[PDB]
Formats: sequence, C-alpha cells, structure tokens
Amino acid sequence: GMKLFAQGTSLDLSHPHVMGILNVTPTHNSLIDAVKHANLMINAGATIIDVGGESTRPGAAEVSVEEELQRVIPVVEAIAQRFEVWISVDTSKPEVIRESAKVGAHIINDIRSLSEPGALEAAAETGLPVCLMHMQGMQEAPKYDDVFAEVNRYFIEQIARCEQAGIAKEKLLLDPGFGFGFGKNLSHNYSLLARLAEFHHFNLPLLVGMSRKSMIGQLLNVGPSERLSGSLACAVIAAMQGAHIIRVHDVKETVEAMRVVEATLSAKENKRYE
Amino acid sequence: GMKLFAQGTSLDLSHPHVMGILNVTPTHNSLIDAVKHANLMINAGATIIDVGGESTRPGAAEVSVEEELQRVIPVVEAIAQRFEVWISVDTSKPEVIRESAKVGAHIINDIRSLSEPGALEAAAETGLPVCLMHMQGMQEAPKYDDVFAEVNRYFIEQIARCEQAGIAKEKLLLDPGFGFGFGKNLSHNYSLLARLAEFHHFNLPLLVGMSRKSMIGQLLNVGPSERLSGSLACAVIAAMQGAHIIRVHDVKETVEAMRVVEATLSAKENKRYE
Ligand SMILES: Nc1nc2ncc(CO)nc2c(=O)[nH]1
Ligand SMILES: Nc1nc2ncc(CO)nc2c(=O)[nH]1
Repeated sequence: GMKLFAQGTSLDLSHPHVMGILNVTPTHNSLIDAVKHANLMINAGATIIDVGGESTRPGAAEVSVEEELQRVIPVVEAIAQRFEVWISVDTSKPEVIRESAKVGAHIINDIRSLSEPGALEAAAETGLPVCLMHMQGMQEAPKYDDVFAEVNRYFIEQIARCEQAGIAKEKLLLDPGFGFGFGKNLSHNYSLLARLAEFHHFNLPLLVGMSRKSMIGQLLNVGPSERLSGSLACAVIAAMQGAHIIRVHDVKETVEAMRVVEATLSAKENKRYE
Repeated sequence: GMKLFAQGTSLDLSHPHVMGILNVTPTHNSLIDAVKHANLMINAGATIIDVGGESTRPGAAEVSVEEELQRVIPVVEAIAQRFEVWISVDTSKPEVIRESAKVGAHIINDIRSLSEPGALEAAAETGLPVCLMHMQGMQEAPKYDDVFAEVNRYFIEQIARCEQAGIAKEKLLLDPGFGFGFGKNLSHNYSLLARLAEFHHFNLPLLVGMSRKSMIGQLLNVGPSERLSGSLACAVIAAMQGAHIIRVHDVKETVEAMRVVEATLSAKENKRYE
C-alpha cells in the first residue's frame, strides 16, 4: 500500500524490491560497461539501480567534487534514457544531488544522511525521496546502551530534521546501516536483523543492504566471493519481516528468493512475520 | 530443549539440523560412491543422512523386498561404522526397518507413515524415532476443505495410531509433505510453508523437505538444476519458523544459511518468528 513517487512515475512497495549495485569508480569503456551491467541487472529482475561514485568502505579514499560529476551524472543520465528502472544515487555532495535530479535520478541515497554542508538543502529542492541511514563512525565499532534503541532515536531525530527542511515525511526511507563499516559489530548487526519488523512503527519504507558484508563473512568464515548463501539467508530474513528494498550484488538469485518470499507472504494472514 | 534419542546417542534440536539426501538405487562401486558422498555431506555440515532405497516421485517404479535389503542395509551399516552422523532410512517394508535398526540406523523415515502391513509393528519393536509424513496420493492433487486443517487432522489420527502400537509420542516427528507428489498443488504447498509455526502446538519436531521441488520450479520457471536460491529461501522460511530438520540436496549452502538463521534466532526474544 506504500508508494514512492519520483520523476512522474511510481514505485509500488507491495512486494519486496531488489536494488542492484552499480559502482562507477576506478572513462571511455567505463560507460559502455556501466550500461551493460545495468542492463544485465534489469533482465535478472532488479527494479532499482544504486549508482555510487564513491566506495567508502573503511580505508577507502576521498573523491573531490568534480570527479563525481564526471562519472555519476553521465551514468545516471544514460540509464533513464534507455531503461524504466529506478535510479538511486550514492552521493553526499549537494552539487551531485542537484545534477542527478536533473538527468533523471529517482532516490537520493546518502551514506551520510545529508550531513555535508548544503546537502540537506539540495535534497529538498529536488523534491525526490531521500534514504536516511544510520552510522556511528578502519576503526572499531562503538559501545551502545542498546543498539536498537539508539538507531530508533537516530531516526526520530533525522525525520524531524528532514521535515524542518521541507522534505515531507512521506518521501523518506530508512536503513539500519548493516555492516562493520558504519560502527556495528557482529552482535549489533544480528540484533538489528532480528528486530527489523519493529521498525515499521514509523510506517515508512525499509531499505536494507547486507550483501556480502562482514556480518556474513565472519560468521561463515569464507572469502568475499563465497557469501552467496549467507547473503540470500539474510535477504530472506529481512524480506520475511517486510523489508521493502533489498540492496544486493547477486540480483538473479535474490529476485528468485524474493518470489518465494512473496508467494509465502501472499498465503499468510497478515503479510508479515513478527 | 527438544531431544531425539537413538542407538545410545542424542540429537539436540536446539538449532536447525540439515539432513542430506543419499539415494541408493540404479553395486560394486555403488557402495564406495555412497560412503564418499556421505563423507562429503558430513564435511559440508550435515548432521543427518537420509538413505532411501526407493525413489517414489510420481511415475517411479516399485522395488521388491530383497532388492532393498541389498542396497539400504550395507549402506546404513557402512555409515554407522565410520561416521558419527545420524542415519535416517526411507523404507516402508517391515523387513528393512528391522534390519536397518540392527546395523545402526537412527530415524525411521517412512514416506507412507508405516501404512504397509507389518510396518508399524516393526517400527515399535525397534524403539527408534519415526517420522510421520502427510500425503494424499503421476495423477493430480485432490481438493481440500482447508489444507492446514486436514494435515493437522491427519496428524492427531497418526499420533494416536502410533501410541496404540507402543511408539511413545516423544519419539515421533512430523513432516507436512511438501511437494506435488504427495497431493498438494502450488497454493497448498505455500499455505503450509506460511503457517508452519502453527504446527508447534503438538510440541514435537518438524522435519521439512522442499529441496528442488515443483513448488520452486513452477514458481521461478527454471530447470531442476537452477533451484538453489529458491530452495535456500524455502529452507530459511521454514527454519525462521522453527523447523528442526531441513532435508536438502545442497548441504554446504543450506548449512551456511542455517548459521545465519541461528545467529538471527539467537538475538531474538522468543526464538521463533510467527
Ligand atoms: N542504503 C544503503 N547504502 C549503502 N551504501 C554502501 C554500503 C556499503 O558500502 N552499504 C549500504 C547499505 O547497506 N545501505
Ligand atoms: N521426510 C521426508 N521424506 C521425503 N522423502 C522423499 C521426498 C521426495 O522424493 N520428499 C520427502 C520429504 O519432503 N520429507
């Protein structure tokens, strides 16, 4: 029943949506390969595309302003021209937010939740949906009084901060920030996955992304390439609880698992596992 | 907290157990390959082994008595000699039940729920745990007043029938009979998967097996070899609800998904998703 609206089109969150990842970093063949990877993800079943001109996993470098315009914008521009899928942009600079909205972007997905100077002001001018994600800080993960309580308290503060800028509450999306890069260890990560359905009291969409993360690599004791089954198990658990968007690397397999989730949630009485 | 007891050892159903499938049908190299496949499944994480001298998927042939002794018994006998895993036997004849219990079998897993003449009497003499599975009838699946109500009513009748023979209720195991070979179509199969946790009112173990079945092949529209992701999604849904044994073909991936399930059920408040 929950819908997202952007660029004269809608996203019906009645079923779980799979959002494929498309990193555009180290440009002649960097654009052909981007359109072809995006094409492959659409044919596998992806309904959203996460174009991010920055890798910020702990220990990754900084990208100046002009650098992100040169890769994010032509990629975003190329997707909307030829495809129907929704395009989310992983950017924190206000200039990339303004230019992504011009070339046809749908969702503003900021890893920093629009904390950079001018970022929140830009995201409101675009009128686009913004995804708010929680994060604390290659260093360690801090200590919490209770990881679920603080993430919740981080939200109420962020929704209130959004509405103060003109971004209506109905445009927002929430993401707990799974991963040992946003300041949460293995116990904190699995506590959030276990209590995900409680986050629905906000009555807002739940973007979730745990694809190939450390919360699967450390538990299963496998390299970064053998984490498919664990990522699928994570995605099903989140979708079983009513997560609306699942941000994954392996789109074909995730989409297959989602269809089992839908066929399961369709026969249930209340469409959600608590 | 629920335990199974057989052959002087125990099975602690505090975590989901993965039961690998080992079919012994069309014998010189048929035994080496059986021990080696069983070995591979143990190293992948399987704690139970399903040795079945019969394939009875719709359209499969009949095996005489002496034929099953020649393959089931030496295979069961070979596993208990060299490995610690539990051995379940897919047999309906009373003679194979008596001889499997002699060579070291753990669980009597009858696809027919001991309906053959003399089968129930044998399973009681062994004192072993029996798995009761529901089934109606290459033909079609019948019409139900309500598929959950009848399967439940099929149980109460079967537990009562077991106790009348001396098989204590604490030795029994239940299995809904997922699959379009036991008389249940795509809607009936997903109704049972959606309402699995309700079956716990019996306070008994839940054996579940949907590996590579038609309820995944028909929904995803893929050949019998590309059903891994859908089978993993099914297994997680059942384990999320508290299924205790998951009967799968792909043990390494299932075991990986179960560890995510355990790590998730460990951080939850009540260890079960309803
Ligand atoms: N919304 C969202 N964005 C992310 N971006 C990057 C990374 C990791 O680099 N993770 C996430 C995530 O988990 N959720
Ligand atoms: N317990 C159990 N046994 C089975 N045996 C055979 C087959 C299919 O040949 N399925 C099952 C099953 O789903 N559960």
